Amino acid sequence: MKLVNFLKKLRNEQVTIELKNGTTVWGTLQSVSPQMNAILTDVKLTLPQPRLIAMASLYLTGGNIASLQYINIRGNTIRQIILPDSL
Amino acid sequence: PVNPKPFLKGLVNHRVGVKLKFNSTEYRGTLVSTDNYFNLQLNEAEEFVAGVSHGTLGEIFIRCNNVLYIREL
Amino acid sequence: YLPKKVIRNYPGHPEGTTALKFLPKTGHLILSGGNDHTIKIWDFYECLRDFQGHNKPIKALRFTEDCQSFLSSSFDRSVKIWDTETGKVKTRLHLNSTPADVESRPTNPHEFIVGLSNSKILHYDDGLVQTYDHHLSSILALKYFPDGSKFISSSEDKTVRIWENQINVPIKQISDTAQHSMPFLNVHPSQNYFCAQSMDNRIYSFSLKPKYKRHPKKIFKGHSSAGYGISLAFSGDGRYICSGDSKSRLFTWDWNTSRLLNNIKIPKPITQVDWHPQETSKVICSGAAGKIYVC
Amino acid sequence: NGIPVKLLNEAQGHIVSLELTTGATYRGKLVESEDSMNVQLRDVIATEPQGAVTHMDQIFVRGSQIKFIVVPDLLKNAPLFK
Amino acid sequence: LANLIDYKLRVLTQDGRVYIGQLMAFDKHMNLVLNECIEERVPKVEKRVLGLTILRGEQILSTVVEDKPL
Amino acid sequence: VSTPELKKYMDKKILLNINGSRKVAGILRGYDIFLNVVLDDAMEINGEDPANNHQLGLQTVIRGNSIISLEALDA
Amino acid sequence: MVPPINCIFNFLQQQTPVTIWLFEQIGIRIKGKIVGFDEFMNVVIDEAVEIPVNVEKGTPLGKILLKGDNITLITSA
Amino acid sequence: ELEELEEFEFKHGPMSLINDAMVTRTPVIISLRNNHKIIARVKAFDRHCNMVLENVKELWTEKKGKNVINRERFISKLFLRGDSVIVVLKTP
RNA sequence: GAAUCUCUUUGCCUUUUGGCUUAGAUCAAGUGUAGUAUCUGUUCUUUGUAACAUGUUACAAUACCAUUUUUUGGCAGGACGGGAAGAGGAGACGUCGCGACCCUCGCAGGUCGCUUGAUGUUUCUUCUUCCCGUUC
RNA sequence: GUAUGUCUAAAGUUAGCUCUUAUUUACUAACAAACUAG
Ligand SMILES: [Mg+2]
Repeated sequence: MKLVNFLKKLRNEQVTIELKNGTTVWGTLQSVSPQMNAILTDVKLTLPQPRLIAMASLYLTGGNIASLQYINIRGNTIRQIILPDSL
Repeated sequence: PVNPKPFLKGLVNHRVGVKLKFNSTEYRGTLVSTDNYFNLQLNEAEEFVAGVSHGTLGEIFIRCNNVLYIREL
Repeated sequence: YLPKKVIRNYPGHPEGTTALKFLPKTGHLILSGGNDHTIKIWDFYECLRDFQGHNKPIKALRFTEDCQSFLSSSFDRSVKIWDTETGKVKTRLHLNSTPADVESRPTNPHEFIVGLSNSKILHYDDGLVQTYDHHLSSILALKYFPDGSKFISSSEDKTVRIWENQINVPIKQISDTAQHSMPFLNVHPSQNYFCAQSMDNRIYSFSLKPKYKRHPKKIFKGHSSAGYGISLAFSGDGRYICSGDSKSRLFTWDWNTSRLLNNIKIPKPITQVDWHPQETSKVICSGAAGKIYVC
Repeated sequence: NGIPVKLLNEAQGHIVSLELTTGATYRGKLVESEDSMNVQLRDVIATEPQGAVTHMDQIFVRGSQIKFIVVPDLLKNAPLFK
Repeated sequence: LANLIDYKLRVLTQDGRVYIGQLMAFDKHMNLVLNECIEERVPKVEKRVLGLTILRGEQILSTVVEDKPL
Repeated sequence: VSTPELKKYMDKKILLNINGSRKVAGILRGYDIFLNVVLDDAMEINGEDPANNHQLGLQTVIRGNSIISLEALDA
Repeated sequence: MVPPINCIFNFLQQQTPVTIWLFEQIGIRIKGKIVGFDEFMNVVIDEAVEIPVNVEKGTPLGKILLKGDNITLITSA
Repeated sequence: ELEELEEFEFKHGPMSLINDAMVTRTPVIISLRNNHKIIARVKAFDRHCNMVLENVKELWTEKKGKNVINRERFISKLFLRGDSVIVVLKTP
């Protein structure tokens, strides 16, 4: 049905979220919103290869790989979230 | 006064062309189906890159979010 | 939407709370004129102030569209214009008769109409301006038109007279052989209908046309409104009609079929009924108890 | 309703600053704020992203081109502490 | 996020600018209001103090929590 | 949707700036809930220094997703 | 004193040749004749001619349904 | 019966190739807005063309100071926002 | 077998014609304004769970891609750093600072230098020597 | 226009349908171009 409710099955799942600015988030979802807004924990984000804007955002955080205790991401910014292979 | 959903469902089974919003890519093919929200489904799609052909692709879908226009050839 | 539950308390006077109205288009305040005590304002919950300077009960408490000052119609032959912000003395109309409902023209804060019970109506400014003497009986309730510019009067006679902006002569005087009277009346908010209580327990509805004749089947019959000064009400943009009765009951109404919808058993004759101009489903009512039950 | 929109509706009669999504900043007196974050702004002093500074009488920016408004700091005491 | 009320939020907007401020309230559209917000562009360097500002949820990319309250 | 109050700007020479850094002056004839703005006396202000009088009385209309802002030239 | 959906249709009755601008693409414009539209300003246009803004040429494209989300500014000639 | 008018316009509308690729379990190639061509199988389809894929073989392009090289990775499980979706193309 | 309820018919009249004379007598010959009443013409519509003292708080279920928000207008010995000197980075627009000959004078930052202060747009086109830190 | 009829605090009695809108028709007027009532 609504695949927003598919992401609500993914609580405490160790995923890798990729964002629209190229930000690669790696961590575990605590919960997700009905507008796909994803809160996460124990997550360090990389800005893969390039090192060539966004990058500024990564340095904005105590973060290139920076890890933050709690991260809330707007659901409109997600390109694709990779789920654990055992699922 | 051909309104768009009367325009385009009547334009089914015609070799139509669609320019994307990026203008790097166009698609020429027969429009098979179109919903109310203007998603497009083309068969025998030939990709036109910057106005020159890229190659034959086949049964194709185009998201609503990228259709700049659609033309009849 | 329909009121269905008796929600909030609002314990006002232990006396009657004989007048309830709203600020138009800003549902923040109410008014409550009890029998012995003076006017109280409830918010939404809270309370603001008393308005000392009355001795007798109050018929009606009408605002302006400037909304800063309301108009008090007490039984003590005295009309007082009170600010809702400070509560000072603009005028003190010591009158000859016990005044009826005291209203204001929507254009000017100057233009200001006081009904009496010695069959007269007096127009005022910020100070007599023009009399009005065509009713034979004590005048009961008043209205206006969209944005004013004319005026509506009805009495203990069955007559309703549309008077104009400072003109004695009625355009239409509305009378048949079977009408009891028109003791209270409110403008339907599309500003084209004309609803009025009548003591055949029925709420008649006329037009606002030059050919001013009534329309059939829009008559609201199932009441006990015979011996009490009961108010009318209208929802936002005219979806229903609420009206109290003497069964300690509040009765709502449709428009196209005009049939009974909710016969509530609110704990004394329910008289004063107002809607919200903001909340599209809730209705404030008070009878002779003083506890202001909101539906 | 929306609490930020309710916050912005109380900001009428106050001097704000509006930075736009292309980058330009609009400092002016907020008189009329719409429910869709549209704002009528009087006596606006405007600054380009490159630094070109002008003053204008009336500006009216749509919702979806606003980065952020800055309301004056008197608002944060009441009625939005609850 | 209602859990996250009244914390300092290091919130990352669309253009790489980072806002740090105390979360006064949020809504359905993630419109944020920030007490004593500061704005920094290039990443301590290049920061501007704004104060009580709004922040529309159209521009936020992510928000993280900075510190505890008082 | 609330009506965007531009009644103060009716029959007024306003200055719409547009996505792609376009700037178009004109006199307002109408608007809607999507802020789609109708302009009498269309004046395209191009880049260097012409001023393209575009539609002098033929009442152009601009879609609300492309309107950045507007300055009333008069009060 | 004309709301804009009543100001699209007067291009349609009088059948005027119409110049339409795209959205965040300033190099190209489209000119043609308005033949149909909807409530979301998705416009079907007749005799559609591209206008390279940077002498202004044209490639005749004829019938085009231009999707309204790229429509910016509606004029005529 | 709200859902049947939703799902039968879904059936022979433009969502057919996302409905046919999954049923026949045939890989469709997906080109996104940042040129991440994704050839993958479909597990599920959504209203927004949200897609859950399996054995994803994302291929993209990295440009440097000489001949462009091809970078590709295999992703076993993938969830994809429909916003990046431009083209769903089924290969026979 | 004793009796209740509902019908049909009959009987009672049940809101059931309460004076008289010359049928008591005689019947528009306009208009305008207005009022009342009616017809016709015309247009629109069809819940569980937890905590605290019946109430309050928290979390889930039920109710929801078209321009202003969340379903994208997107993409394309050796190294390093700083300061100084010599030989073949510079000009605009603003935005905040170190000095002051200035202004101003009290309890509820404006102006001028910078004598090499910081910083974002926007156009054009490095080597040698010494000193101080980090690394092997 | 009469007859005639009706109203009038100064004084305080003890706890098909819903609708806008115009034409027509009917009955009325001591309302108009110095006076006429049972
Ligand atoms: Mg007689």
